[PDB]
Amino acid sequence: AATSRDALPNTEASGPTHSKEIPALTAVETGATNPLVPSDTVQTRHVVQHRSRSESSIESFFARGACVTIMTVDNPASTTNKDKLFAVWKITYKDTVQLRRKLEFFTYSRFDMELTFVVTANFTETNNGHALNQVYQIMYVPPGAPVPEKWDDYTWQTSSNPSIFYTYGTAPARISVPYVGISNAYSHFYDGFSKVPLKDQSAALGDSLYGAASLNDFGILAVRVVNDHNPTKVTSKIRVYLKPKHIRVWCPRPPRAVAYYGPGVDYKDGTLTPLSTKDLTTY
Amino acid sequence: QVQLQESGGGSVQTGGSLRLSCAASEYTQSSACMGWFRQAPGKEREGVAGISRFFGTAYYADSVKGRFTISQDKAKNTVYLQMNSLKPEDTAIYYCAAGQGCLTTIQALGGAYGYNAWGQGTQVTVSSH
Amino acid sequence: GLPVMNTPGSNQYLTADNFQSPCALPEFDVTPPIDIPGEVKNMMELAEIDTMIPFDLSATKKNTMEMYRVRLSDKPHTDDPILCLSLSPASDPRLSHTMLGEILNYYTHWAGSLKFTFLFCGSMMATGKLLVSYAPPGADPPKKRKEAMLGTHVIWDIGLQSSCTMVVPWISNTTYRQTIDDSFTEGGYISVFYQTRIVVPLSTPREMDILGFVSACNDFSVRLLRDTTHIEQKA
Amino acid sequence: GLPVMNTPGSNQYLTADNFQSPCALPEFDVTPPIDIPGEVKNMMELAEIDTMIPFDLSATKKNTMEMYRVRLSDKPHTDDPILCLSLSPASDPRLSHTMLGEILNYYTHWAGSLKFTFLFCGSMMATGKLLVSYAPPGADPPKKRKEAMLGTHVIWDIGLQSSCTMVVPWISNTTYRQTIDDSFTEGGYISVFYQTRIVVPLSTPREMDILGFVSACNDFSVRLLRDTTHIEQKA
Amino acid sequence: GLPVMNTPGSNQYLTADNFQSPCALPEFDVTPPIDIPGEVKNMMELAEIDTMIPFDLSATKKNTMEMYRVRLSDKPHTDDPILCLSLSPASDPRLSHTMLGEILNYYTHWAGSLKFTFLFCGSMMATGKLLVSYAPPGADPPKKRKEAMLGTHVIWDIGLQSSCTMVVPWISNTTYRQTIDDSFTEGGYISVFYQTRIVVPLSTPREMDILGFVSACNDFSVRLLRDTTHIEQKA
Amino acid sequence: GAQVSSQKVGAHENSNRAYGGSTINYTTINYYRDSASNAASKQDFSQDPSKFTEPIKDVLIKTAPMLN
Amino acid sequence: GAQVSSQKVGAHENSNRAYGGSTINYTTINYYRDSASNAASKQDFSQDPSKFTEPIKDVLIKTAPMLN
Amino acid sequence: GAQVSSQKVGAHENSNRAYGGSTINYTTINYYRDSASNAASKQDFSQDPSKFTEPIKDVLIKTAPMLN
Amino acid sequence: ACGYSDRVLQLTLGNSTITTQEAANSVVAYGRWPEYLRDSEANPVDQPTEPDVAACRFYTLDTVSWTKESRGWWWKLPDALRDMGLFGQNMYYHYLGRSGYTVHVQCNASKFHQGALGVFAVPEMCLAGDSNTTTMHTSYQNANPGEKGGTFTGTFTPDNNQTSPARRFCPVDYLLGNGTLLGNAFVFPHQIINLRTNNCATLVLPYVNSLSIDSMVKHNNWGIAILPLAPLNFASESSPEIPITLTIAPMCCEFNGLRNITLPRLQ
Ligand SMILES: CCCCCCCCCCCCCCCC(=O)O
Repeated sequence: AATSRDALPNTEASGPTHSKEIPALTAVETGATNPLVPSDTVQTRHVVQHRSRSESSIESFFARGACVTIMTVDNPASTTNKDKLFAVWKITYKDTVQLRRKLEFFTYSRFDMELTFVVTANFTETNNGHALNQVYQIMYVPPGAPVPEKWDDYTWQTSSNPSIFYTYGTAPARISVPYVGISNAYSHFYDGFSKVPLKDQSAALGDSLYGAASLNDFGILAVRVVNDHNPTKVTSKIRVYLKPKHIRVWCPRPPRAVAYYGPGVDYKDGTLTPLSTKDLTTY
Repeated sequence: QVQLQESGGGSVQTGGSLRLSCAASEYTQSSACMGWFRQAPGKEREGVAGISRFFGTAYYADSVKGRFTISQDKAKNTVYLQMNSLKPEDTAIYYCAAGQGCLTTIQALGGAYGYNAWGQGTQVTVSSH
Repeated sequence: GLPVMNTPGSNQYLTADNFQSPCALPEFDVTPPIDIPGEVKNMMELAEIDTMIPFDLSATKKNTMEMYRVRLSDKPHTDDPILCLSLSPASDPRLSHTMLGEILNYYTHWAGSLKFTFLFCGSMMATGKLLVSYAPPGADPPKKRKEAMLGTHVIWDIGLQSSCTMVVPWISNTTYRQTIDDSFTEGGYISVFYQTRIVVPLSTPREMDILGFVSACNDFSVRLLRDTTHIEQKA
Repeated sequence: GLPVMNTPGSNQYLTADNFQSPCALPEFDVTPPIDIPGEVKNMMELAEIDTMIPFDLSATKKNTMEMYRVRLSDKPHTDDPILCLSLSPASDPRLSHTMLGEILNYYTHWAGSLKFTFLFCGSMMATGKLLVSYAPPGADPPKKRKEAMLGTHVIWDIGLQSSCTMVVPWISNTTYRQTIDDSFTEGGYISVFYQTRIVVPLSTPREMDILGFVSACNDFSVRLLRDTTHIEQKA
Repeated sequence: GLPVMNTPGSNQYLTADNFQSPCALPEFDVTPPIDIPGEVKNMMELAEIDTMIPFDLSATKKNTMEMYRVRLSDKPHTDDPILCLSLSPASDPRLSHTMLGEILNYYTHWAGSLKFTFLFCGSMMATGKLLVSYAPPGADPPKKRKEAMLGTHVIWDIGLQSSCTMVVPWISNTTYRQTIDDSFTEGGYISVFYQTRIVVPLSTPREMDILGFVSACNDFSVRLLRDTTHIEQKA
Repeated sequence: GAQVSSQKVGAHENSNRAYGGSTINYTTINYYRDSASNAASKQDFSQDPSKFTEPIKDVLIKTAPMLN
Repeated sequence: GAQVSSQKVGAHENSNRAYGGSTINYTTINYYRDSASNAASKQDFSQDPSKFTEPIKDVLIKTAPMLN
Repeated sequence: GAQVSSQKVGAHENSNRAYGGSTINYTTINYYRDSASNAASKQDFSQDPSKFTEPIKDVLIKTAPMLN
Repeated sequence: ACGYSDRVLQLTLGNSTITTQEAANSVVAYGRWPEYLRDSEANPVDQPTEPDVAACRFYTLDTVSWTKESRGWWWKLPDALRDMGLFGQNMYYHYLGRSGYTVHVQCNASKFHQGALGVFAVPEMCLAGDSNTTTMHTSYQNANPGEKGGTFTGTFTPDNNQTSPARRFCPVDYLLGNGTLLGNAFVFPHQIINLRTNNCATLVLPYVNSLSIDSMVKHNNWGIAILPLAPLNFASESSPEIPITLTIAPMCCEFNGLRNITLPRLQ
């Protein structure tokens, strides 16, 4: 019955003592942290506490969106040699770092994801030609569905794939997706593999990546400029922001201390130096 | 803190160029004008150079203007100090100085007062060997 | 339609927003949760757990297992500190990397009481007494048993009960303190000294180490969410 | 007008949306429905109906009526499989084109139990016994009566009751499986073997065929709607 | 969606607006207030406090402590004014810098009664009588005891009760007066004269000074908020 | 004329004095006169697949012999 | 189907005949059928850190000896 | 959870079967959870300037002598 | 009254009993006792295999040695029990399964010996690899050493053999082999075998995953990390040694999807 925004217990008055009750002395080897308050070691006063842990609840700690990726698409001229650029991006929280580490304070989590889509666009060729406001379609291609090969193939028809139609110059695009995990919670660390290499099988036939599984395959996001070829090329970037609302977490882990190196837990040489210099006898 | 780690102790003759640098990689309320202080064992500690974190507010001590210039790398994060035409009067231990909240070096402009993270110290001698 | 009026802020995107939005996959059969042991409700409860402090951060010891060790000896009594520590939980190197601190790095204000627990890891035949001291800021940082003895302190006896906790009570001018290294919101000084000295018999290792842990008390809180600086992505 | 504020997502078009909109033909006298027999409520009930599996998909037999036929013979007993099949209902060629699978191709996750029914279409004078086997994944895919016999299996007697059903129970690590061919979400192996052998008298066709059907059980479900890849438009 | 219609004013930013908006730091634990003595509820109550008037604003005295002093003498009786003052609380130099006026500079209209208190700061052995006068506007501004005596006025005796207050009652054509120097909304004239003369014995300072204060009465009000001109930023 | 319906809660917010537990409902209001304008309620019904699975005239007892 | 909740008032307006004192509440209305669409209620609950702090089988009496 | 307040009517419309006379009220609805988001109620209170005007220990009787 | 103490303990699982006199109580991970899979939480349909005493008893691994230059030691579960009597057999023959464990590490010395050992149970102990060329590159064989377990190192060594890489872990001690300071390791259920006080560490771990049951052959749910917090010293000698031993016992052992024998390539 203790809510997140409720006041923490008041610190009460305590005078002098001298007996056989031992608050100060314990043993950490047992694995238990001594749950002491100030009155156990010092003489304190009656104090009506007012502060609350309202701002540190799991909900509140993650109550923010974070740039997860930056996608790049364009609309060049018809006379072009290289094909119009369409972006494909696999849905992961692990391309960026900030959000990842927060998520990584825990081993498992349940949340409904809210995604926002900020879109930028610019001219690239130093000309004086013109472009007409663009519309961008962000289709969600789940694992299994056909992933576009052309900016103009049959996939972009979207009969069952969720797709967003964003007009440039308006409110950034935002959708919601429920807990879509194949497991009962999203796993942030997997201590295993996908395949089991068997004795009577070729090593090649039995290999898989360490810590890699379907637990994390959510398909890709495909985007293009709906507009047809324009005489003067226009570049555009869609910045995606993920907010894990309605969140639940399990098993606390120490936070990443060394800069990340790939989607795994691996680290590289010369990055393994997080702490600076500080002498033992100085403040 | 920020990281402040300085080096560059070359005992050049009177009239040579020397470069001093102090690390400021981590980005706290970052070294505004920064700061360079020299302690002459005859005198004491004194302020010398300083360019604002972002802005071009570089203050120069009366004794070092023109000869001594301050500049840094707004990316590689380290603070350079070009000290040319060195007199024998500039033989002292130099120190870098982080002045956090930029206003610390806007109000007073110069460092000294709004400076919380102290550097290590490099001995520079400018003599007639 | 119903006459409406657009007020400032319309069309903007504040990342700290909290509104409803259309669903991308309607009628999706969400998988029910299962009782996974060890769920956490708030960040502070992680803070209350005792984590080991990388004390000696010398050029040689930093970034090595040894930084967690604080060597003690059977040298005759001296009034010199064993270790000096500043009450800047979120900004002083030694405290900055402990869970407590790391957590603090996600907030801007910190308030409440803290506790320092020390673990003697010498032999059973080793005996000794120490004085762990916490001095509120404003005066000369302690450097000799004498001044430290004037502040808040626990005198610890080395015995069968392996560890000792000193509680640094919340004594502040402000209602909340800054996660940054700052004078106005300075926290004070933490210091350990030999009360007697370490005593061992013959055929007993003359030098030993001590482990230190720090955590928050049931009335510790933080506010103002910000991004940490102990993590970064280059390009 | 009423002061209002535009929040993110305004003006966008999500194809998965569900809102009201103005009508193009107001007051249109819609024609009432009539009881047309055979209405369907959900896609899964189509899934529960047994459809024939195009087993042998050899270069010669594929895309021909023959792919539905699995030839059996009166050859002396052998421990070799009659047919091997992987539990990837939505991704393995042989299962991929059955209604069940085809349906599965419209979703991303699949869960629940499945049933394999086999139809002996030889002569009445023909007798025999077989072992249809389902082995959960993780071990050596069965290839001899022996290992298959260790897993889930039905031993079928050929007689007056023409068909036999083997139920592949839902045994999975995950709550839902992937419509794709994947290791983590692997389903297992389906295999048929001769228990005895096919026996016929004289003046009786020595070789015959068998038909196989697969469908979902009352507790089979799918989620995450996606577009299929078994259909496409070129230009 | 609900059919809506945009009416004029949509999307605009009026600085005088008052609406709700999304919060930048949700769930922030705000620090509770403490009883800080001396809280103010409204600007007028500051106005009711008596502040000292910089009367003599001569080239020599202006911007110096002396401008607050009004020198009196034991000179034989004269019918000449000691000080002349216009009832333009918010626009006449002498009144313009008093808290009352300064406050008035934040508004455009002013209404209600005002009070002028005078403090004799000569010796105890000094005696005298004076006539402080307030004449409503419209006629010849008083310059001799005679005409001033015809208007509102208090005749003050110098004695043990050190100060005297003259209340300038609210007598206006309009419901509210202009913060500017204006004829239609003119306030009138304030004037001090010697009734008898200042009398002192021997060995007593023949010349002394007087202090003057002005404040609003419980029924003084202001309206129409505007920016002051007694403050500015050059570039 | 509002239409308030229930939400089958999937993921739960550590809440039950607002969200999470205590039945979370939603509101819907029809703005148009024509039924064709309304949004999809999605509150549908299931049936028994029999009409497709067991379209046999005689009752099928799964435990008994199909042919008897 | 509105959801009216309370606001823990921080700074107070010199008001108590509108704002300030007399319990200030807010309204919330769910517009979508899917729970995934809803905003975060933020009305969460706390717990006892024990499962992390005192994961010991035997009861820890802080005043007594840890080891006995 | 609407907040309906009164309006101190200044200019009056030649109306009293709608506007003008019969108490004209307004409605307000808090849309956000945080008090910091709310608009200013403006329904404030006045006090007695005494704490600034008569900060004297002994009671001031205006009709009597200040010094007695 | 009767002399009952938290140092003196005896635990019994099957036909095996552990006894000690220098314990520091006992830890139950996250306060949750191991349990069988509930009906409300179940998923595979087949009737499960509950071996009981058969698999659920104490199992002693191969003893290792603690000296001054040891950097640490590690093991994974179930992995470290893959070849332990029935449990292992039951593991190799079933597609899925779940289990809890009571881990008991042993290491006594003398009242003249010193040192502290951190015994940490890390759910999902995904260790770091050795290559700076390829990530998540450690092979199954090297990932799962079984009962012998593995060790931590004090210096990162990147494999530069691009022809035939080593494909193993290179778990740095101070970063607890995962890129996170060992100091915070205490966030995980743990105990400290500080020679002065205690000779053992006992931790009870329930089954922890993102799902009710999983393939134990493919995935390890818990890791066992033992690192000397304080160094091992004795009297005044230069190279002392004290053995460390781990006995592990599954608890509430259950398995489903019985099939043919799994014969993985372990080398
Ligand atoms: C058109 C809108 C797109 C709708 C589909 C979104 C796909 C769901 C992906 C959610 C998982 C994202 C991965 C991060 C979760 C994690 O931290 O493990």
